[PDB]
Amino acid sequence: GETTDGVYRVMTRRLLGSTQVGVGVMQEGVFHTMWHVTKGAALRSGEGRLDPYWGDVKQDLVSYCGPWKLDAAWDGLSEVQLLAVPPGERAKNIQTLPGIFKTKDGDIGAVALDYPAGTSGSPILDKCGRVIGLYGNGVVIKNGSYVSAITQGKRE
Amino acid sequence: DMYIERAGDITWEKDAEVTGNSPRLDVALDESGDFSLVE
Ligand SMILES: CN(C)C(=O)COc1cccc(F)c1
Repeated sequence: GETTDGVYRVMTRRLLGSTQVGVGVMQEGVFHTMWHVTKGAALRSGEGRLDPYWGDVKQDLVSYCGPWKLDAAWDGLSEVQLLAVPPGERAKNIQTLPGIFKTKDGDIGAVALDYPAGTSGSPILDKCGRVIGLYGNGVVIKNGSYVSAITQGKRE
Repeated sequence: DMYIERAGDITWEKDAEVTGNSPRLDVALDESGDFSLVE
């Protein structure tokens, strides 16, 4: 199937019509998305099959065809871009300064942008166009607005 | 049965729309991968 690097929609025919359940990144021949988008199921790309290779429910991440390849990190100071891919709509870049999620195990960047659930897996990028994490695992705060963690894996 | 469809290139775009605030939140991450606000 299509193995060109880039951002892809993840679709299903199991619900009414064709429904976008999420988004992912193809890089170095590996497909990267959030675990909650696919639940670890195999994926189709044209006539080709992509099998899961690594995944972790707690990190909420999964890679297909090979190990997780994305290793850039938010520098903690600069603005980033969410490359949002909403259901039925064109890919669009949104620039923002991340906030922070503070946890007992360390701090993580967070992006306060509101998109539908099927946008999960959309990439967050630095100024070199490197993917510093995926959007779509987060919380709802004291006003109803969505705040996503900048979720990044580990490149072994 | 899930399938993927290309949506674009991964590139930083000059003159992208600029928005969103930068909140600092105390959160907890459970074994199921769910985040919750700590107050
Ligand atoms: C009221 N709003 C804007 C939201 O809470 C949207 O929820 C979301 C957004 C993205 C991914 C996801 F998994 C869920």
